[PDB]
Amino acid sequence: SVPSQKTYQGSYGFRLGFLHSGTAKSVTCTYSPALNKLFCQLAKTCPVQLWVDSTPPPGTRVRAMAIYKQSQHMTEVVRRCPHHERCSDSDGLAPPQHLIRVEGNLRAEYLDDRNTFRHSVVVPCEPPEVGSDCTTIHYNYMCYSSCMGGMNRRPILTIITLEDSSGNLLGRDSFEVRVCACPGRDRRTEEENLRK
Ligand SMILES: CCN(CC)C1CCN(Cc2cc(C#CCOc3ccccc3)cc(I)c2O)CC1
Ligand SMILES: [Zn+2]
Repeated sequence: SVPSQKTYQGSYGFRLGFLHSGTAKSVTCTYSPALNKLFCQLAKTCPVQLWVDSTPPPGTRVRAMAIYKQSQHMTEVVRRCPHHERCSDSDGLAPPQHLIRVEGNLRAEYLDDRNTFRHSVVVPCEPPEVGSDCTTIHYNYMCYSSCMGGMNRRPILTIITLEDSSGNLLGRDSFEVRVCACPGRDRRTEEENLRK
């Protein structure tokens, strides 16, 4: 089955936010609002903001999952390729098969769904650091979009869900991802293709 990707702010007014990192050739992570698409280098830090209008209950969690964007591929589980799943770049918590990791959160949990076989990573939803207006999660993507035997050039979406302590839906947002060598150039290219 295919998880829903419908944007849903829910009772707490949940939505994501992204930094404005620009498109210099050296940039390692950059988000395009026009494309709703994050471009990032392999295994590099991707800051994703969580914004709410009101405080969700203690025990609320935030889950990330990848799916293929194209209709003809949506039913296939997104996983790391046969090379990367074996490169022993473990952080001690993430299964080596999982495309999406949360970086630097000891409370991260990784799920292999018993029915759909899909992978996800979930962390507690926490209030912002003192002085801040939103909470930031740092994600890593552990294969290139081009990895043979993995994503194999097929575009993916990351779905972020706000969940209660039982796993029930409280909110949902999503964005496309391209993991590539030169996120700055690729964002510029794709934005120009869109303008054309
Ligand atoms: C005054 C401005 N107004 C927005 C208009 C508020 C700003 C303050 N924020 C608080 C806030 C809580 C949370 C959370 C949580 C669950 O854990 C809890 C742990 C302990 C206690 C409660 C919850 C996540 C986020 I992201 C977040 O912004 C809520 C919105
Ligand atoms: Zn790979």
